[PDB]
Amino acid sequence: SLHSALMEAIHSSGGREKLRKVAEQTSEGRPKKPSYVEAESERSALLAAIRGHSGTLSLRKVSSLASEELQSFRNAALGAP
Amino acid sequence: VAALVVDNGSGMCKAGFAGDDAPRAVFPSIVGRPRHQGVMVGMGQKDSYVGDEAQSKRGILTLKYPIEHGIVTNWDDMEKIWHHTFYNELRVAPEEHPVLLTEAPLNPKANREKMTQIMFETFNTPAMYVAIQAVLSLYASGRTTGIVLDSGDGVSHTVPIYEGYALPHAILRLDLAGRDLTDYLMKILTERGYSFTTTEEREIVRDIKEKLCYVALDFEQEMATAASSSSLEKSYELKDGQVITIGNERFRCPEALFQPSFLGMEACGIHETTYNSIMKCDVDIRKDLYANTVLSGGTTMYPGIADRMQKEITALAPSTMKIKIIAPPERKYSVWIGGSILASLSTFQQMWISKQEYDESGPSIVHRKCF
Amino acid sequence: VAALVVDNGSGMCKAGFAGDDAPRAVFPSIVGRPRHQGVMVGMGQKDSYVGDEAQSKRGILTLKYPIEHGIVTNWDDMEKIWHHTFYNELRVAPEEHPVLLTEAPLNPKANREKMTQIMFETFNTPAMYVAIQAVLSLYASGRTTGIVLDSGDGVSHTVPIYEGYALPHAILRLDLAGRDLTDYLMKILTERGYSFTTTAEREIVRDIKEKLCYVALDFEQEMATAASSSSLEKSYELPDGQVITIGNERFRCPEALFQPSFLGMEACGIHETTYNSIMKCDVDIREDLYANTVLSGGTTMYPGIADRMQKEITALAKSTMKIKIIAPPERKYSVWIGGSILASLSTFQQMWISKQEYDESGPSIVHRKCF
Ligand SMILES: Nc1ncnc2c1ncn2[C@@H]1O[C@H](COP(=O)(O)OP(=O)(O)NP(=O)(O)O)[C@@H](O)[C@H]1O
Ligand SMILES: Nc1ncnc2c1ncn2[C@@H]1O[C@H](COP(=O)(O)OP(=O)(O)NP(=O)(O)O)[C@@H](O)[C@H]1O
Ligand SMILES: [Mg+2]
Ligand SMILES: [Mg+2]
Repeated sequence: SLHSALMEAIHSSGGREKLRKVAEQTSEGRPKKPSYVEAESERSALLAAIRGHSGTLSLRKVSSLASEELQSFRNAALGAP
Repeated sequence: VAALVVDNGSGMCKAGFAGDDAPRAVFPSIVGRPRHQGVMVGMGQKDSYVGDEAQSKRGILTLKYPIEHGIVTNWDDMEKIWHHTFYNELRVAPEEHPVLLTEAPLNPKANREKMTQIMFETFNTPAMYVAIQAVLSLYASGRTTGIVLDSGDGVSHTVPIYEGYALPHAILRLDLAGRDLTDYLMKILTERGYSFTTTEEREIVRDIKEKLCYVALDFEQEMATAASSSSLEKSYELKDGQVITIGNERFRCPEALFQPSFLGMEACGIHETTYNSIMKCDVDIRKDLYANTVLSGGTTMYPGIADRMQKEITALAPSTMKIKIIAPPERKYSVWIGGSILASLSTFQQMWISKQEYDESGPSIVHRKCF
Repeated sequence: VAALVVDNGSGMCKAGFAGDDAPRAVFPSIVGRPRHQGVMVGMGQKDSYVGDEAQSKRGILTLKYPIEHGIVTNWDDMEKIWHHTFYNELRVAPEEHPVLLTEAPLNPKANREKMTQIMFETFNTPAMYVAIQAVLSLYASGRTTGIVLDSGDGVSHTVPIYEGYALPHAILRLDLAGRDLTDYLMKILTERGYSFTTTAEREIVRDIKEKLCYVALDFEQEMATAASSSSLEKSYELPDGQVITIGNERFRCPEALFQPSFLGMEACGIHETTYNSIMKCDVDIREDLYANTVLSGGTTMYPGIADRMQKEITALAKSTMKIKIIAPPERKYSVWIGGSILASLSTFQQMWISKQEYDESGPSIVHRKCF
């Protein structure tokens, strides 16, 4: 199909800013990047987030051998060498 | 061989060559003509100026803004802009290159034909194509399905897109965007004890906005911090050297996006508008909208907007629903970049409308090569 | 798509994924290599064991600690741990994830470069970033300004922090923490009548400390009560059921933190060390440090430690000063939890050191991503 191929080419083929003439080849993260050229506003935005993020509560629950003692506030077993 | 991509915004026109990673030309969408018909100690022959020199010569001209709220309101003015773009800015021959143009969501069918008429009859283009701005954003981030919030100078849209096509019924227009914030920022600075009102003072505020403003994850708590300390305070270096101090205004400004009551608007809020669109789609595709909510346009450029969006939508959604917000650092020119990618793909090369196809079918062929 | 968070302690290494509410892998910072038996045909096992398997096979191995007093003192052995963490513990590819590393306050500039070198050259990471452990703990409690007492295995630190920056000049280090206290319990229990010195007996004493020890609100009063009564005594069963009874040692052991002289140290005590740091800072940030004293690290886990800190600091400080001690229940893992919150924030995603940035700037680029 004429359409199907283009859709695949947007996803698959370099549908990214690997275009040409001074760009950002590689970028990473856990989520995305709310941002502008002014690093001052960015830091303001970052610190406001640290202050605003909810606790461990907001985070992804995990079943770890250790973290188990965290979900039950106080516990302990073997602490450190 | 090389395509042209022209993204016409209400504020700024962005132009350049497909395959580049950025536009070569970015200028104000402004046409200026001399006030008073015949007479002048004007200049050479120039019955018109476009972009910055129109702005510089405001004092001799009557200025017009042809593309108000994303929709063209004068085709003569629009033709002046495109003319300027090809010859003055990119310095190419229209008739040598296929050209891709963009349009706002919910663009009247009349206008879509006019765009095509002018491109072939006035500018003699070998080929051309028309793309919905919002759709190109999505493409720029390697996706063909999702919802994009595209907010610029004059208007904001949430646009649900499925497998390449925008969904007209679920497109919501939010009558609030960049220049409502510029204005709002002036208001709250005036209140503080400063004074901005003149259209030159505006351009100053607009610079503050783009440099100092940000979105707080928790607005109330941030208001609390700003009230009980001066740690959030920054001072801005003016042209005439009058160093101005700005506090809680930095974040109360972009907050208007989430609380339009700050603007005397009874409206909805970008996060709630996004949610309402998602809800206007069929239950069976909503998941993909949630997991692919894309941000584009200068007004989405405030740092911290993404995490906040994420949190605001999660608060409206069901449980466990994977909410992913994509806000790339280049999102100001996502629409253009998307355009550049598309037109430079080989699978796109037969998608174009050719001169030949136009000669037989006429302006209305554009409908067949879109929705 | 998901980032890694790695908190390298002098005792325990903690790893996991940015966004999780807790680390996945927690294991000893021990590298064991096989000791030479002095034999002819000496083939058989591996050349290195790391963490748990190094611990169990300790009899046949010489164990080393690459990172002492929070500072890495062996880079070859450190690399072993890091390798082991990515592959055997997390079972992910280094090259596919951005990695958040942590460091002791006042970690030498030399060591910071070496960390960054190893992350891009040896482990070919996309991105990485280095944070001071103490700062993360403060973040973990949702604050950007305050003071943290971080007390772990080998070392205790007081770290005044302003809006995300640690203030090195007001940082004070105290060479007394967890293992010093374990040592002291061994000493005092032996004098009571028991005997612990073999390294298998230490691990038992350490278990007693973490389970039965507490901090007295009033030490002299608590000694008095303990001398006129057995009500404060507790029993501890061994593996071989030799029920040992422990009395005032329960609060005398943690007391060393407040009276280092108990250990024959001329040092100062966590409450006074905290106070001195605050006093090295300017008047205008002191109120904020005093109302936001955060406890973090394993050695701050004692019941009653915060109330005591509150009482002790209130005494040392000016009157009318609001003293607030924050002791979150998860504080054993705050350094990590904090780093998980950080590296999972959207507002953080442009803060990384990219592979690109490293290739043009070199190891020393790390110094540029803090100050
Ligand atoms: N970092 C920034 N923070 C806040 N606002 C910004 C930033 N950068 C640009 N803007 C604003 O973004 C608006 C223009 O966005 P843009 O999408 O480029 O305009 P446009 O497409 O030409 N006009 P429209 O038709 O309304 O989309 C202006 O109001 C600018 O003030
Ligand atoms: N509940 C507890 N009560 C008392 N001590 C504890 C408790 N849990 C752990 N510890 C002690 O905490 C110390 C080390 O804890 P930890 O904060 O993990 O240090 P670390 O980060 O591994 N090394 P460092 O880099 O020096 O901080 C050990 O001496 C343990 O005995
Ligand atoms: Mg636009
Ligand atoms: Mg530690």
